Amino acid sequence: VVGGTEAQRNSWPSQISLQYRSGSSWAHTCGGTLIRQNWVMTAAHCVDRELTFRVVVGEHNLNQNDGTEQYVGVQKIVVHPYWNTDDVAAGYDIALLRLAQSVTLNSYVQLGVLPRAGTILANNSPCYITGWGLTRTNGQLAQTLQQAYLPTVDYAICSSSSYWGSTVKNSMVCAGGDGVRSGCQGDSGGPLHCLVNGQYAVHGVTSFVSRLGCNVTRKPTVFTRVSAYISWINNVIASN
Ligand SMILES: *C(=O)[C@@H](C(C)C)[C@H]1[C@H](NS(C)(=O)=O)CCN1C(=O)/C=C/CN1CCCCC1
Repeated sequence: VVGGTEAQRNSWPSQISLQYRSGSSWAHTCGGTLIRQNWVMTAAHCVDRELTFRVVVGEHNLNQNDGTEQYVGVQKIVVHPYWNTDDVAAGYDIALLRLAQSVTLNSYVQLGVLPRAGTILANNSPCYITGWGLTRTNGQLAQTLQQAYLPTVDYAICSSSSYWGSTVKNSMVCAGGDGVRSGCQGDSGGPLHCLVNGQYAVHGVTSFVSRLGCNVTRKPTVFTRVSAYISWINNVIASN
């Protein structure tokens, strides 16, 4: 997250760190949202690789013991069937991960609430992106979880020529684009938390940014629109 602030450790308990095995260690690669004690929602682009993954819940600092973490392996991965790795702009950037064990819930570990199917936010709706992604374009990952306020940019504005044009589809949510704040590499797969009727819900799964950089004016961060996938998510959890 570029231009973020450190999140309080109990503000976003559904946020998880998705990591892969690298040598004798684990490397953070993406964010994700805990949706069931044994299921995590992330981006397809985070797991369409030949790696061994684990999820860390109750994670605040990737490099220090927080004393609240639960480390769990990923048992099964279900990527959206229309996903195409070399065509993120087509959409379908979503995947569900079934965990090897069910995690224990507490103030640092909670299920993320998803919007009702079809829900679209009004332009400039208040949301926060969270994650450990780069803190600057071509920079380095954050050690502590960061958050940045990114109000939404509706489909009509987002798909206009000075914004993203037709690269953005109606199955996506755009947010930010102020040139200072944004998601960045390593934030992909994580949540876009939006406040609606007093409660935060995860309306987006971080998917992509501009080729020019993370925080680019009029190139808001783009997310898979969760509300376009409620039936898909329900179908997967039920058949697995
Ligand atoms: C996730 O971290 C994203 C954004 C949110 C930073 C990032 C990831 N790239 S990487 C180097 O961490 O593997 C996954 C894809 N991604 C992108 O920004 C992809 C952008 C690609 N463009 C191609 C042109 C059409 C729009 C998307």
